[PDB]
Amino acid sequence: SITDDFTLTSPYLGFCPYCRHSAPCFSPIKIENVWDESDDGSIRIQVSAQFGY
Amino acid sequence: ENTQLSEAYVEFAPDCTIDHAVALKVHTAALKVGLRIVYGNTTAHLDTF
Repeated sequence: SITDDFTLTSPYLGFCPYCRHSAPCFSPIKIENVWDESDDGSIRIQVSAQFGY
Repeated sequence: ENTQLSEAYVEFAPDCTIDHAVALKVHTAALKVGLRIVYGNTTAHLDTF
């Protein structure tokens, strides 16, 4: 069963290939996936942070 | 003396229920036709193979 209880969930730290200083660094907003299959120009981005909670 | 085990496999992308291809093997075809036979003063619509 798929849960929407984010109290059981925690954000993490990723390894980004390009931080603000143009260097690899551990980031709290690391991008894991990007999906562009929409015909109107929207993209789905996965991030090590949790939005809306 | 530290060992790292790297794994990688392949899954179906989440958007594949819409963007996917189906590979089919299609055998001999069959023709089914719709006719509008008109005899005398009566018109009929029929589907025959």
